[PDB]
Amino acid sequence: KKTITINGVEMEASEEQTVLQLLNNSSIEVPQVCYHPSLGPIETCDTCIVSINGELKRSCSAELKDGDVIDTLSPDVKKAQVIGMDKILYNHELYCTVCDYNNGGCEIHNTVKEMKINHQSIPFDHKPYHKDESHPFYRYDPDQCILCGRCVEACQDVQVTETLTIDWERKRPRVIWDNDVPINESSCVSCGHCSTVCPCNAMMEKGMEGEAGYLTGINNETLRPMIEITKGVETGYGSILAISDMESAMRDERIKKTKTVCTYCGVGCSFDVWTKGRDILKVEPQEEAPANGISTCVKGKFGWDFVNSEERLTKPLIREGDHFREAEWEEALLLIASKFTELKEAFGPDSLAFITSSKCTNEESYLMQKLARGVIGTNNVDNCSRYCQSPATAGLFRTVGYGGDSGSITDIAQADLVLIIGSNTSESHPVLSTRIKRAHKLRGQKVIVADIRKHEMAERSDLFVQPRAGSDIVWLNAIAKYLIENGKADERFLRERVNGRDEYVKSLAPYTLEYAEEKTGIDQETLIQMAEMIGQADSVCALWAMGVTQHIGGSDTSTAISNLLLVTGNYGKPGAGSYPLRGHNNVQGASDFGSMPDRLPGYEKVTDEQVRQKYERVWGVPLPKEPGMTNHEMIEKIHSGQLKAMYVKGEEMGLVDSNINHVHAAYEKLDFFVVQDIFLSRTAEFADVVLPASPSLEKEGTFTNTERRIQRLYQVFEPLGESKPDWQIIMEVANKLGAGWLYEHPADIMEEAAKLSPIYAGVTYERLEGYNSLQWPVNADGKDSPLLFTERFPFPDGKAILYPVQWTEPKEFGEEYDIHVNNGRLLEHFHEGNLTYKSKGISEKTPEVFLEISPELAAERGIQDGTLVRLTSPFGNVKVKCLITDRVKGKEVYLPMNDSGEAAINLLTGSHADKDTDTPAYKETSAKMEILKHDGISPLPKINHRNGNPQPQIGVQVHKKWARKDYIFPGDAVK
Amino acid sequence: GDKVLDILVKKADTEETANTLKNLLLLFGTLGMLDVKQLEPLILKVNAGVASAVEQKFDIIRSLKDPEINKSITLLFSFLKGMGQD
Amino acid sequence: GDKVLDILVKKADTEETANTLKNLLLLFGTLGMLDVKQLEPLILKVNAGVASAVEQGYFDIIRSLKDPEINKSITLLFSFLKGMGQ
Ligand SMILES: Nc1nc2c(c(=O)[nH]1)N[C@H]1C(S)=C(S)[C@@H](COP(=O)(O)OP(=O)(O)OC[C@H]3O[C@@H](n4cnc5c(=O)[nH]c(N)nc54)[C@H](O)[C@@H]3O)O[C@H]1N2
Ligand SMILES: Nc1nc2c(c(=O)[nH]1)N[C@H]1C(S)=C(S)[C@@H](COP(=O)(O)OP(=O)(O)OC[C@H]3O[C@@H](n4cnc5c(=O)[nH]c(N)nc54)[C@H](O)[C@@H]3O)O[C@H]1N2
Ligand SMILES: CCCCCCCCCCCCCC(=O)O
Ligand code: SF4
Ligand code: SF4
Ligand code: SF4
Ligand code: SF4
Ligand code: FES
Ligand SMILES: [Mo+4]
Ligand SMILES: [S]
Repeated sequence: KKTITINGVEMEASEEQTVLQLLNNSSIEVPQVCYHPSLGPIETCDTCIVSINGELKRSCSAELKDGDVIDTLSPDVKKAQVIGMDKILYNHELYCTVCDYNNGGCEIHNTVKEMKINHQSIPFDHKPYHKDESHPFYRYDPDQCILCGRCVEACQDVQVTETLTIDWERKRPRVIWDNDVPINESSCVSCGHCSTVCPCNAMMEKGMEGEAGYLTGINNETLRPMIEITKGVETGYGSILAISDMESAMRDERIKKTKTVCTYCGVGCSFDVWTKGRDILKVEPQEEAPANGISTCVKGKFGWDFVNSEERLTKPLIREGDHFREAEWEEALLLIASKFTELKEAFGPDSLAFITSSKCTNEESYLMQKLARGVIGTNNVDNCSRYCQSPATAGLFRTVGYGGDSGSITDIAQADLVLIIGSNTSESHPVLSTRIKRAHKLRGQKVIVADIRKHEMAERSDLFVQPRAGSDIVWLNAIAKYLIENGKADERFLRERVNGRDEYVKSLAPYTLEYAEEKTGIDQETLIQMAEMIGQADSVCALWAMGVTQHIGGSDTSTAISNLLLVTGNYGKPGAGSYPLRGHNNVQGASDFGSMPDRLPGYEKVTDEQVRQKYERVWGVPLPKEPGMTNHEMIEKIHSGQLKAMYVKGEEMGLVDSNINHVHAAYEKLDFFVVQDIFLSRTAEFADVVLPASPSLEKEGTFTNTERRIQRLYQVFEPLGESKPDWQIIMEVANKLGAGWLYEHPADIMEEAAKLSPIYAGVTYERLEGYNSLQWPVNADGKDSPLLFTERFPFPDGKAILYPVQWTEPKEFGEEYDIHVNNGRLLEHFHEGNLTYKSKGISEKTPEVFLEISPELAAERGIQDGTLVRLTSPFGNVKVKCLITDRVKGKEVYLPMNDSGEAAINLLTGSHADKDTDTPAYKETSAKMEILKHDGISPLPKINHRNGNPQPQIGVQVHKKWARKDYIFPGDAVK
Repeated sequence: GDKVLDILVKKADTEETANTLKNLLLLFGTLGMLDVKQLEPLILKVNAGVASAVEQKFDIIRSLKDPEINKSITLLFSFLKGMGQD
Repeated sequence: GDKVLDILVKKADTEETANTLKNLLLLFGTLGMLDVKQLEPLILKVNAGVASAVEQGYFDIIRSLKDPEINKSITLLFSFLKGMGQ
């Protein structure tokens, strides 16, 4: 037990580790300028001075012991808090009525107000530094900096970028970027953590500057004397704080704060968008955000410029010969209805394919498949999951039965070991990686990284193995064979919970340590270390991504990961499981709502006569029995005169499908092509009709992230011009064909779909209001499933299945193609950059594509930074500038996807795909390099984050502040 | 307006103008403490003194005894007695 | 406006702010009793004193008293004391 007496009254302490934690739950007034629950105690502000048994101590750090007499009201404790506040006010100038941070949530402002402060003992003295306004997105104002170290704690221990430190050893301490370099030139990855956690305007987003307040637009030349006049005139702090509070209240008229779910990646970050009219002031994250908390990356925090891009499509386009004609919505919808009916009558319903966008909502995916099956009468639906973790879902379907990750991001941060296979986790799922990086950096979590490119996760991993491209299943099978034969497998688990064990051990026969060392290149000794770490860890989370799945044996390698987890007993328990990291913001949800050729919503098979009959009764029409084409297969069927129409929504297929020369050739043949997008994408150029769609900020709906977490979107802006949200468009197209759908809000679409999809039975918009979320399967009672397979596996006998898998040798291109072109993404850029190149701040620090060349290959071919080369494959060629870096080795190069022309990676890639799930093998691309130009400007500027110099450390180093001569603890001011 | 305000604020930025506005606000706070409710009889007496001081034409010793004088000097001494509290 | 007024009234609700407004209204009522019509000569005399004070022990108090300029002022000061008494 733990009984404590606070201010005389005795009470029972629950789970509060610290005194401040108890005081907060008990609703007892105590200043905490530097305490942010997401960061933990820092002990920098010194305003939580309470008396723990007569001793003045900081309550944020004070551990709540049994039988502690804490007092938070005596004159000495209050005199100590005001002393700590005086130093904060000496380092921060209060000018609230004309400050953009005076939005009711300023911790300095409300603490001065809470403490009934009227005078300032230490007058504000300007720091001897200028504002660091070098970065495109945020700025540092050292004069307003209170040296609380909240930004340092976030950069170091939450984000784990380690750019920010405080030079305590300096006469006037200041927040330093790297070894005191300008923000723009530092390793600052622009995540936004430092501005988010800053308790004042010291670290603020440039979007807020001059925009948030009514008097903040006044030029600093006139506003500065106004502040100096007010400072001199001032009778008391409470008088002008009331004036600032009335102005703060007035801001509610202009500034609109709306909850949204990030339109970028599968981490599923939710946050509030602050908008004054159409201007996005700042993306304000909230602690209640289920998947991210206060965490964000550059894309979600600052990459929203595209919504207001002058290039946004605001009117439907109908092709008129050699150009696009702007036409009325009625004529565009009437033409789509006339042509779709024409090809359906003359060539059948199967001569029409439909592509759903994983950028769009769950309801929009549901309506696209309802149009394809219920209206047109074909099963030709699919989404970008085909090029993505389709092999990963095939692997999970074969072994554990659910097409989703085993648990939450919270389970990943809890894991004893995190095995990362073919996943640039800190650049593709940044907020998810912050949990792994923090766990490894502070909790001592073991991190194993299997990859061909040395990225942040590889640099920070406990063990970085580098297997040959496509050999991943060879070492995975060998780890399982060694663990099973050495008796280190979880036999209690394999017993009552798994099937096909003896057939599985028979298939592991060829995968001996010698074979693994021979095929993968990883020595037997390190293979023992991997197996020992995997086996000895109590909880193992296996995170895999496109390095595993974008291969011919991608489905099998994914199955091998699930099989290994079954062997070691890492399922149905917290901190363990299979985590194929879901690509797009709503790839999980687009698949969850039947945007696949083989399955209807809730993953119920199309060929299942019982499932089809359920939908027939509800939809009031017969469903097609035969499955349809995949996203990859669709271009082959256009070429063979089988597919006469394609309705592609929010997918850049003309650049993202493999072998884009063959893709483009099929686009010229195609009878009718409807592209629905927010911009005239590369794909939209090949369209006969382009429909202006509205992005995430201009619509309502739901997204399902990597954790199967259904989250709700609120409308930030009204749809720009005549662009309509995708659901409204799909519905209007269906209505033109006689569907008679009567939805008024996406919530109407969700109610219909929850009744039909069994895994979504209990989902209602009411259960998803605000920051509330539901993880599927959600039964009709509203009870969700945060952690899968706790009681049983979803198979008739409740037991998982070990699935025999073989190594499928990666496709060999030929001896003349000696360069293995590895490809992927960049932290700052999203695919070819239709969204991210509109963000000028992102463009500024990463303006173009580049080809990573190893120092070995650069020495051999005489390559320097900026050397224009020509990678040529049997499918096409790219002309790209070069960048030397030890991230790539030998003859493996790295070509990111951020280019829409000469350097489009999919000009090199081949149409060879996974044998079971048709996922293009993008990580099996070879080419030969021919030098075109020798001298050129480096494609990566000095200001790019990759050209930085992090300063890793544990914490803020508050002990360095206490070591100074000027430091006098406020509590120590007694005599 | 941007220029008019710029000129106005820049000219008022002087510490002489800041003190004028500072003490004007504080003067009202000082007046809030001053019990002007009980000033009514004192103002009527000071009013009667002003009225008699306009009708004009060792004397200090002779005048310090008159019934009219004694009431005023005892009230002046009573005022000094009040200014002896904590 | 509902929030602005809420903040304004809640901050002015202090007894210190109530007294400031109470005595401000009471001050005008006090000024209404004060006969400032007959202050004209007194203000002209106090004005002439301020003017002469700009242009700069025991033995001197005796010498300065009973002087023609002094006698007019001390007799007017005694006449003011005579008025205060009813
Ligand atoms: N910033 C950003 N984040 C994104 C996206 C984006 O465009 N930008 N896109 C989203 C989408 S749709 C997707 S699916 C996900 C992709 O997320 P990831 O799969 O994490 O991303 P990529 O870098 O495309 O994957 C390639 C990684 O696998 C490694 N690799 C290549 N071949 C092999 C191999 O044979 N074996 C092993 N072990 N590793 C190999 C590469 O070096 C690299 O680390 O990211 C999502 N997140
Ligand atoms: N060589 C190579 N190729 C790859 C990959 C790789 O690693 N290497 N990765 C593959 C993978 S995993 C994936 S998922 C794909 C990514 O390929 P896509 O899914 O095509 O990806 P993005 O380029 O983000 O395309 C998004 C498009 O949607 C539009 N858009 C954004 N929001 C909305 C909205 O609300 N409504 C509508 N209607 N449109 C919207 C944008 O303007 C843009 O045109 O790339 C694949 N291709
Ligand atoms: C969009 C107009 C921006 C130009 C106005 C600059 C003043 C911004 C108001 C923020 C507070 C003033 C900053 C300061 O005095 O240090
Ligand atoms: S940052 Fe906060 S405390 Fe500082 S001037 Fe702005 S509102 Fe006031
Ligand atoms: S910049 Fe960092 S130290 Fe300075 S006030 Fe903001 S969070 Fe605190
Ligand atoms: S990476 Fe940059 S934006 Fe993010 S916390 Fe560190 S310094 Fe701040
Ligand atoms: S990690 Fe993904 S969801 Fe989170 S802010 Fe970045 S792009 Fe958006
Ligand atoms: S919150 Fe405890 S000293 Fe800052
Ligand atoms: Mo993807
Ligand atoms: S994806």
